[PDB]
Amino acid sequence: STFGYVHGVSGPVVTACDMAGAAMYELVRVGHSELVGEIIRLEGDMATIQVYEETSGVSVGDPVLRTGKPLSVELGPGIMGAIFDGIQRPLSDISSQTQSIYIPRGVNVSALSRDVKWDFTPCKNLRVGSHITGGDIYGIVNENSLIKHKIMLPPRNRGTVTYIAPPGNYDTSDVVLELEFEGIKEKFSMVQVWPVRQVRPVTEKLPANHPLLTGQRVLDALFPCVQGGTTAIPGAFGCGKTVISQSLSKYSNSDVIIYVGCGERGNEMSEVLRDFPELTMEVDGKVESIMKRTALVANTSNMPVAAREASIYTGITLSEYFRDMGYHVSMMADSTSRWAEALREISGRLAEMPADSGYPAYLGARLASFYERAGRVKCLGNPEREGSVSIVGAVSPPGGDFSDPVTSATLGIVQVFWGLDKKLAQRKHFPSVNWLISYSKYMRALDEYYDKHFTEFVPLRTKAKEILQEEEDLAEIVQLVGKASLAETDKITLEVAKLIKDDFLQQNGYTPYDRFCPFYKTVGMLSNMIAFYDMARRAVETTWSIIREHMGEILYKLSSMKFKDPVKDGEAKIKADYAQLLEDMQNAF
Amino acid sequence: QVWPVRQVRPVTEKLPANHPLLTGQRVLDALFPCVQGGTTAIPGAFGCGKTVISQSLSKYSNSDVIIYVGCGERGNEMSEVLRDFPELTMEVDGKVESIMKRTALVANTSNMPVAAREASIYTGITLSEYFRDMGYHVSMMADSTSRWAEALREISGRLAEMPADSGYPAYLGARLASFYERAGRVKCLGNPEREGSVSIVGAVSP
Amino acid sequence: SLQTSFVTLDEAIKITNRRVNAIEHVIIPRIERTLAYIITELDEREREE
Amino acid sequence: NYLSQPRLTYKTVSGVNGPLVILDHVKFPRYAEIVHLTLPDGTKRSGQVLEVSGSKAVVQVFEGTSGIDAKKTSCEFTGDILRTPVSEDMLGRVFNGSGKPIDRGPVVLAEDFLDIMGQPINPQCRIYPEEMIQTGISAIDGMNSIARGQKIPIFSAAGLPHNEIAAQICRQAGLVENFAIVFAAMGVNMETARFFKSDFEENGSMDNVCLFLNLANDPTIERIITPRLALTTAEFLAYQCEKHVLVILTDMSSYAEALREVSAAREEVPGRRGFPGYMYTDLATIYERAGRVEGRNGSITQIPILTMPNDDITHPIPDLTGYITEGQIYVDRQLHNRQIYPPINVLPSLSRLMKSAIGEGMTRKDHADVSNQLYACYAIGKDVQAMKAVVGEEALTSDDLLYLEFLQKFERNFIAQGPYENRTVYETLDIGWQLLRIFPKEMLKRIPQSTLSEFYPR
Ligand SMILES: Nc1ncnc2c1ncn2[C@@H]1O[C@H](COP(=O)(O)OP(=O)(O)O)[C@@H](O)[C@H]1O
Ligand SMILES: [Mg+2]
Repeated sequence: STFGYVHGVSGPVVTACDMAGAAMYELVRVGHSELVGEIIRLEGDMATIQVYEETSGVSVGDPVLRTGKPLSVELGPGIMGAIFDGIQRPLSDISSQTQSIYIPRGVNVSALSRDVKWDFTPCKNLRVGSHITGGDIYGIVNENSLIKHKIMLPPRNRGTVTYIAPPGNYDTSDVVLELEFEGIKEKFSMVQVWPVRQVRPVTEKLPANHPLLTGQRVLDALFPCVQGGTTAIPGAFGCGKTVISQSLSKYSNSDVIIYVGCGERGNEMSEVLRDFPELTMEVDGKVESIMKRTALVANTSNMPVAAREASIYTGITLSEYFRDMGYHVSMMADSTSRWAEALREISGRLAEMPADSGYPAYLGARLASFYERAGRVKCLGNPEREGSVSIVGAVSPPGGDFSDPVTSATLGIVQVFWGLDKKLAQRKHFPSVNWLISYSKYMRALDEYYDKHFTEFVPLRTKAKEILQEEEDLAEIVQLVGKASLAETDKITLEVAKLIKDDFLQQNGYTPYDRFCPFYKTVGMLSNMIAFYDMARRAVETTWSIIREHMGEILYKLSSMKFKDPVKDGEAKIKADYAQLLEDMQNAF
Repeated sequence: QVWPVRQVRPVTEKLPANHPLLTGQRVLDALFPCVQGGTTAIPGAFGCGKTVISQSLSKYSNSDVIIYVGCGERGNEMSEVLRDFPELTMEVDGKVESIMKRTALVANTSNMPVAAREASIYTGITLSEYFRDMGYHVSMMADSTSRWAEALREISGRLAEMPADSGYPAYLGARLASFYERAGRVKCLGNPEREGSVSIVGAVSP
Repeated sequence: SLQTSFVTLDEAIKITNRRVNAIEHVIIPRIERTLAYIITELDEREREE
Repeated sequence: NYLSQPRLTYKTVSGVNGPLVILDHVKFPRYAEIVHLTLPDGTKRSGQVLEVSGSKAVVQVFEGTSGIDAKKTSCEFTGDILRTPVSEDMLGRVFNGSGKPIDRGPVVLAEDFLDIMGQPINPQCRIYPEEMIQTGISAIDGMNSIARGQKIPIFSAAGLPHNEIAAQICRQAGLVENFAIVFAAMGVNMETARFFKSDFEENGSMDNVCLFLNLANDPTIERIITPRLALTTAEFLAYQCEKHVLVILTDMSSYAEALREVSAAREEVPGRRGFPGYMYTDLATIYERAGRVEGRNGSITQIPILTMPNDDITHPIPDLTGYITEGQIYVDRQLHNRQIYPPINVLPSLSRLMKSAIGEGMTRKDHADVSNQLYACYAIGKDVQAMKAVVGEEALTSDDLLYLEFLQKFERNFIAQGPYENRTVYETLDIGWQLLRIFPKEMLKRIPQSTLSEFYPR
């Protein structure tokens, strides 16, 4: 059969009858306006469905149109620069088709429009008669100037090519590839439909070795992240969250970005949806907009609670489809604390047992089964590509306390934590990443890259970490007894720590010279500031005063280092100027 | 003779307890003394020594017989009992004989079935009331009466009974009352006119 | 007049810096983990209901 | 002896909700019986019958009910309970949570089929563990020494190096002729699986290591049968092939969190913090499967790693573990920020079988007394350190400055040893006696005057 009838609605939940061949967690369309809901129980012929939309005016006997699939995304061209909700309805098309400001509760508008034409070209290896496995790229759609949309096979099916398309412009409904198999020949277009709860298959997990060049100086040096890794940041009101989310989209080596705003707010999501279309990317030629490589999943809390719980799985499935092409995806879940409040309402409506602070029993397992979808892996398919997914999930704990069933379960799964602080924003220290509470566990896998490319960076930062760790025990005694009892060895390492927090860590994002500090500038700005430290370690073992008053101009040359603009200043000049500062310190001592 | 475990043994008349139970420990005999015919509870967390007080009371006390009931505890604890007991003797009439000749064990470990934790408590008190009626001074050590209470909770969860506080059944305090009340120094039935005693020292594991 | 007020001042500083550190380390960490016990025990009375 | 009748194959599903599938018209259903679902889209899933009632059978599936029809799915009743093909050739191979090989290998050739639930050992024929395993860690082999047949967890937290000291006690596991290590990983990451796999191949130990790794993305009802599989091969090696087995059940908090979701789906009675009322008996069915028996020369030792939530020893994961096992090993967060590599806070650590495994014939005479004094000098000096932060650094008794001299020399010299150093027990007791030299001879109350005269002047 194909139709069911309603037989009773008691709120969001509909106990639809006459549905015998219905599967569990399969999406249906309830009512005359076709409200979307999923089958959540199945008692014989009746199927108990909870509706995503608002049931109001749904009669007994309305048709329940079965689809036959779980909650799934449409993967194909027309996705870059598009804004979806958590269940992938196009917000930029709903506001254009209907000419209104509301979501009309019955829109089964397709996520990818079937009216635009895409310039398709085949892989030029595939002929009529070739055997093809799942994951093989059989075409490339030049979607933008930046992104080449490699049309791939679905991982499910397999067969032999009997009809390939000629090079030309097609819709997303035109048949492009046709595959003979044992029983029946299958034909399918450029769009593939993959369930969002199902992990994408892949050949082999690889270890993560290459770092993410985020652009900031404290994050690329002291607490480094790898592409293929999982991080976490505190999601407070204002510490630094707007510039960590936007410098990682402008100034990173990641090929595509997916930004998942997951039930955020009314005006805090309208701020994001109007600031990301007006960002600018500096590619090797001319300037470009960031929305040629960025997709957004936008959810306010007026939206359905199951379109807020499945926003994370929509975002990670778009991040995994662009991983399998060979790109290096970076995904930022804007809030995972507002996602776990969408689990508590889903489980609280099903009368599930609360585990801890109201959250359900499967909270720590659903967070682990999402963060373990991130990693640099070797993709499927005979073209022999590799991809990556990096996940930056922000956590907004109640009251800023790190003891919570979501926050303490995030810190046990993520490896990197960039601890943003409220107090460093009140002292105008930008970016406000704290160094004591932060950590990074990818350092042991990043030495093999650092010994082949920079080779004087690994012992450089461990000296910079023990200086600032020494400063916190020195800060309690400067008000206790004072600097009058402070040692000649300890008063110098306090004075280079103030040089560290002013020159290396503090980085103004609106100045045109420090918007993107590359790692050649980053290794230079610390190698001339740690070499200043240990030559000041033997200068007290031979006077603290005469090194501060006579080298005050050398104190200025380190305090105008961050100014050595690398956009308009060559790399080899900056290396040349940094070597000249190294000789001035070795000659003055 | 065959006797049901949930039926209290008949007896002539109950007597007040006068003689103390000398456990051998110094804080136990001096500050907080227990009599033979008395009820005693030893709560405490793991690592406190709930068993070591029970092993030191089954080896060196002034009780005639000893019945040790391991109700849902470690298997190696019931295996160390029958190792160092026959090499430990006691002297009553100029002769020495091992303390395993006055000890009976009822061993139902936590690996064993669940509902048999209840049957191991009622067996160990019925053997304790049997040697009571000969005129001996029995002392019974229930190793955990908190694993018996977790056996009642899991059976009541399958019967869909309404719980009391913290999931235990509403009849929890009535099963514990009908177990500790079977202790006491008491004048036995029969014509030779003897007197017996049962001391219950049940360790709770909160 | 400045010697007898000096040695009686650091006699009244050690009785104040100990009373401050008796509150920050003994009294407040006993209350803030008493209040942590009320919330975990009031969550269990809600699940039993 | 063997099943010969054909298998009934029902298409009579009549209810499915959560992870539970309810079949009807089942002819004589059996409790704890294994079924084999085949989905309408062709994939296979296994199940276990959890409650029968007349002609119905409430089976829970191991992979989740996502996609299970009410008309098209077909359920085949294997007429027996869950048995696994066990062999001597399951030693050197890796497996997933359910039963299957991962290292591109074939299936097991089944020397026999053992029930994964086991059957409890008779406590009369179970002998006490006596032979102390020298594991090369000074916080273990000094004060918390394990025996051969002892269950002893590693009480850890999140982020602390409990995986690293798990691989450290695998290499240095010997007596004071190697251990056949069985490793069960449940709810672990990808890097944690690769950290244990590439360490067992680094030291050449993967000729006698059977890895049972179940990742975090694997289904959460396969985490229930993962320690039952890794302990039914460990009983095959130890109680039938006479082998000395070291079982490590890492992340036992991921087992019991996967036990809470199954019981909350069945609407069982909850204990503390949502965990079921049978959590003590379900943990003890995999903890008490250890020790050695009288008729055999093999043994099985369990070291189950668990991470306590919020560094709390009163959570139901480490509290109910202390009641079943025989003492714990407590790594600390405060000793990890000071970059001590084994951060083993010895104060809430314990070894209940260390008294029988040390002594004159076992290690030497002074072992039982120096460990009681190293424990008391550590406990007093932490009470002194909690006193000097309130009173001051100068208003202390001069005897209370030796307890600050002890602790700063205790944590850096005794317990801190490095990731590849394996101190013997005679190395440890000569390091532990040096720290008692800074105290007078009559301030060591736990050590009598007899063995003080033989060891303290040195
Ligand atoms: N008198 C004692 N002297 C030294 N150690 C003791 C003494 N009494 C108890 N202990 C220690 O306390 C531990 C407690 O054992 P046990 O009673 O089994 O713990 P539990 O209370 O959980 O049952 C013993 O293994 C032993 O190491
Ligand atoms: Mg005990």
